[PDB]
Amino acid sequence: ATAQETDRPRFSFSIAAREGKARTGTIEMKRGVIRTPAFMPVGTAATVKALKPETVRATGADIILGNTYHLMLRPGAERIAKLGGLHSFMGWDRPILTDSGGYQVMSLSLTKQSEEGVTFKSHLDGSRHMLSPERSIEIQHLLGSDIVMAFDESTPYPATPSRAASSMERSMRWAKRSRDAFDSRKEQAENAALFGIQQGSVFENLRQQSADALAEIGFDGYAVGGLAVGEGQDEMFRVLDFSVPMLPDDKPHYLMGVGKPDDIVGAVERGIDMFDSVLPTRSGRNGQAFTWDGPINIRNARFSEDLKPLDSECHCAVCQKWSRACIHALIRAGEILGAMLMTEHNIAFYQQLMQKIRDSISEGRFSQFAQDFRARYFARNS
Amino acid sequence: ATAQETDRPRFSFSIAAREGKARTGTIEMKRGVIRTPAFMPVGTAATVKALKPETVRATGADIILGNTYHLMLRPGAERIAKLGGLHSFMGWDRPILTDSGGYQVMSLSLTKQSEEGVTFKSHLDGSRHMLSPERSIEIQHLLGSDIVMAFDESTPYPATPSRAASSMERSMRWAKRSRDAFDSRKEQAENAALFGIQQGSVFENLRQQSADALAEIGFDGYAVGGLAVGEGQDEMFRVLDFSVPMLPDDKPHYLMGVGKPDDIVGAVERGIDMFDSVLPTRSGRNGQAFTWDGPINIRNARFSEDLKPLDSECHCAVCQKWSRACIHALIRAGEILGAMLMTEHNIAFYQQLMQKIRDSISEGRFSQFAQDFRARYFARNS
Ligand SMILES: [Zn+2]
Ligand SMILES: [Zn+2]
Repeated sequence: ATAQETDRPRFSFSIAAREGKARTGTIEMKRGVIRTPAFMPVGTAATVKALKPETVRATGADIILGNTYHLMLRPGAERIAKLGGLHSFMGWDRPILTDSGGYQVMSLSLTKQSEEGVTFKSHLDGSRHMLSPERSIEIQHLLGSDIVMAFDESTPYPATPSRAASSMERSMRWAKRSRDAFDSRKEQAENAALFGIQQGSVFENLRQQSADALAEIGFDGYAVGGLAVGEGQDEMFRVLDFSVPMLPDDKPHYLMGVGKPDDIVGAVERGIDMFDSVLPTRSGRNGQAFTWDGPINIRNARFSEDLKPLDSECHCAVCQKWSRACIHALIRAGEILGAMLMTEHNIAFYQQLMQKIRDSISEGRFSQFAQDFRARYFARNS
Repeated sequence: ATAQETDRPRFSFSIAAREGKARTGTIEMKRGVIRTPAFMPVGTAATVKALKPETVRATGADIILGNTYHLMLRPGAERIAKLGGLHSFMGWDRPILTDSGGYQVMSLSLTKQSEEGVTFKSHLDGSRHMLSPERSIEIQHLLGSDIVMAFDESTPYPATPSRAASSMERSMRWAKRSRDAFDSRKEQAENAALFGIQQGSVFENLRQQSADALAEIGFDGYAVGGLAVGEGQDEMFRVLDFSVPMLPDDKPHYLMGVGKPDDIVGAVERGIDMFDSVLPTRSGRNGQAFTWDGPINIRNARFSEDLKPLDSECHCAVCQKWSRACIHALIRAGEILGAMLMTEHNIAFYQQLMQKIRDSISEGRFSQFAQDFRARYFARNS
């Protein structure tokens, strides 16, 4: 029997190779295989400005992220389910990870907050919505996503040691509630996976408390929450240094909302397996391209006659055809094609970064790759 | 009082300067002034592939052409009138010339033909339509066009001396009928103009017979028909040599469906004041650009790194920004913007040709311009 004819497991994480704290391997799921370390582009509605799903796939993405908060405001979770689920809605038939909605409640919406959950006003039309461990898992079930995030409590940066601890403890009680809600639905529990989220801010003892609590409940994967919220890379790396080793070794480790290319490399050096970020898309819409020599602003006059591709080594479809000069022309003209090409290149560049990370770990030369990568990225000889 | 506040005449042709048989001047109409010699781009439906009317105007066009045959098949003349007329339909508030429909009947449609008129089947849906001097003028009235073409009979190329003569005589009887139908409608006769069409193929005596007949009826302008239908430039110029002097000197002379840039220059040398052609649009959609060094095929590999504009001297909006290299990229990608840019440039190049013709006649150096133009256009040092 071929691989195509073979039964696919619900969730199987295998580690193929290690170098220090870094790992490379695969997550097998029913909708496909995810190569790790993995970068997940953030999915959106299919507007004139969004890439086609076949384009996103061709950049190398194995899985994309859906924002539960935005999908529950428009067109709503029940509507997405009636349309066949999020995979049908987005035209993406591979795995999808959904966040819980809890972060955007804090950052974008808030009527009531308690141990029960939260009620909040749409930032769009003032309507009231409710989220809780139970409602968040139910909505992610309606979306049909493959990896479900537990609902937790975010504490804004920077947080009092007092605020850090009470928020982490509530998040751990909410993590058990998320577990039980997920397990209550046979359709979800047999076909999807559930990740828990470690909290504790910068405090090693709180982080250990959270890790032990999550490990006692048991999850398919573990995210490190509370980072990439304003703390700077130095602090972020310091927290990762002691937080990641606390999580179960044989499950994936997910750093949510990270990030810049150098953030990703250093986080993999510290044991992270999964990443998401809007940065390649946001940068692409704003005329900024990622390259191995650092970011470039394509509107700069120096690019108007530059016949080289955006990046000298990138093998994305954009760089195999389009010059800096012509992408500069399109962006300066306000032509949507310009932003589309930048965005495709940026997402593909992120995937090629992940592939170089995976390859170098497999070959036992990742520590040297990370050194070579930083020297060149920060030299900015673009 | 300013020019903007002053009464505009129905149709006033003034000749400002002459060099040999060539003339430059103006046609004043109620919807604006037409600089002559004039090139009229052919207008179409507002599809994703059509230029915006403000873009067509900005290329220098003072008047555009509407194809009566196509407009009467879709959406139909009565529909265009209900929508406010052709100017409202097309978003073009300056003068419009409509042809009679008779040429496309021959070339595209034919159920019945007699001295009465013709009945024919749509090449689209088989429906039956009728045209005659009277019906053609009525339809052009429904369209609201500013310059109306008499309905004549085309004889396909090459035509027997027998066919040439009977067709010209019928066309002259149909020219009187067109005159009387036009004059029957106060709204049309007070606000629009009517052109007659000389026929006679290559036979000088037939052409003189036609000219005398048209001059006896009396028209606001006179077209030279029966050319640009396969005869080649040598023959075309030979016929123009004796045909144009037969027409009234103090009225505009219109060569329908011409043509290539060198055709236009030589026809102005022979006394033609007005031109139309689909060539700038057809070429633009097919990846061909007109330049002072001859046409170029932008898909050619030699243009992939050429940072020069399409033409070295053209001051159209495309050439003030876009390189050959980037228009090559767009065309090779099948991006509609590529064809749009080529088409805008081609129409603007035609207008800049007409402006150089007008300027050189005014300065008494048109004969030298025509010599300089041919030497460079045919050398093809692009
Ligand atoms: Zn690229
Ligand atoms: Zn141009």
